[PDB]
Amino acid sequence: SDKIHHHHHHMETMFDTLLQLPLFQGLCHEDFTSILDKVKLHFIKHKAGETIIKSGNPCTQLCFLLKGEISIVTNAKENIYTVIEQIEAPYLIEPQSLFGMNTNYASSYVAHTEVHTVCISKAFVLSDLFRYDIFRLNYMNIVSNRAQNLYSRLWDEPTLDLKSKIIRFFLSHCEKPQGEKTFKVKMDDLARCLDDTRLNISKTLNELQDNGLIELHRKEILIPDAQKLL
Amino acid sequence: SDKIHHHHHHMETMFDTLLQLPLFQGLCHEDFTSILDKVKLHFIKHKAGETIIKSGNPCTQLCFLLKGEISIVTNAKENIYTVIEQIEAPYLIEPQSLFGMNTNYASSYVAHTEVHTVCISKAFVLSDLFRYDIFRLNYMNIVSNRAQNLYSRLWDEPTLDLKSKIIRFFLSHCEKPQGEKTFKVKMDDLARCLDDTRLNISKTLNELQDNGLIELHRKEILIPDAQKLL
Repeated sequence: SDKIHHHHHHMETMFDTLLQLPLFQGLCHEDFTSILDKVKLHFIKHKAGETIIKSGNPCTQLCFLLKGEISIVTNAKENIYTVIEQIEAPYLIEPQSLFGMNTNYASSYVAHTEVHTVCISKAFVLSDLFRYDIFRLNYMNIVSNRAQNLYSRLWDEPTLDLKSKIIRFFLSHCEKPQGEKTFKVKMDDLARCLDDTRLNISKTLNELQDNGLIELHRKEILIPDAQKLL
Repeated sequence: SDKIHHHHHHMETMFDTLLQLPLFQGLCHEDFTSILDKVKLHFIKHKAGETIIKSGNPCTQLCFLLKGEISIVTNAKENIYTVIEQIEAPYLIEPQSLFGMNTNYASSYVAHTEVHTVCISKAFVLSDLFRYDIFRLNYMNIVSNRAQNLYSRLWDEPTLDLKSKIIRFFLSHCEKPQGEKTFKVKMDDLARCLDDTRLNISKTLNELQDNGLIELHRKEILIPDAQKLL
């Protein structure tokens, strides 16, 4: 297919993106380059607003965000709430979804701005990348960290008031406690989730809004910077 | 060291134990055997009541339960409750703890009966076992499944009464929803965890006990078979 390729500039972009991610840590430039040589890279541009990946569809590749901003969009069971979380390049999408019993994407990913991604097929990951000890160690570390962090949270001390309960509810449904998040949730549903009442929840949400930590809209809570909840 | 070795009987025991575990799925007998040949197996017997592994100590090996019954013992933060879960051979202990940022054991493991285990050093796992595609795939599947299952539970529909809340509290702190579990927890602490009151919790715990699903003792709840809570 009609193609322009300047390999030096191509690899610089890779050095500036993929090589900066934990999956590629511990690799010198030359080895990183040799590893990418052997795989088919699929570069795909998406317009603002376009769905890059849809939850429930099979994950059959490692997709990397190279440039731009995306939104992770994750629905609770029966869509009782939806969390929208902003992510900036560079980023590896759901490394955990490449393996296991459910090899479907757990969340949807939407182009917030114009976005550039690159994908590598699961076949190339297993057959090529996983044959190198550093790559497989790095991958194993990523997925184990996720399992360790999620497990650890089961054993925390409990929250002691509604404001801390609410804050924990927010933070525990974020991949990272920094940046903008929106929770789309009707009041009836939120009350049920927190096992409290509309009136108590309403009061507490208004205190948070008054202290500049969230904004309240129709069936929607904006968290401009989740770090400020810590 | 004075040693008796009958290799045929040794390998039969391995066929009957390790080979039956998900980490070794998809391997024919001959390949399984060749893989074990290349590693140093450390066989250790423990008396009933002895601590096999202590939480907070570094995980520097894969430890397998070959014969007998152990108790997993896991403390919440500040020991506000402790969960004791019975596990029968064969079983692989905390595969997830071999990698990641926290390479310490998350739980303690205690010999319930006399127990036989075998351990393989992390060095032999990385250097030998992880060089084989089926082994590394299996391991990656195990840890990803754990991460996927824990994540999935964050997005469940909420419980709608105290009995379901309590049951979820129990089940979510079990590795499996079958078998005997004990929760060591003072009433003050449990109330805090469930964000409810002693009186309500007491009522509900007594209904469960009356229906034969748990037993109440001093600062302790026995669940004879957790499957019966489903």
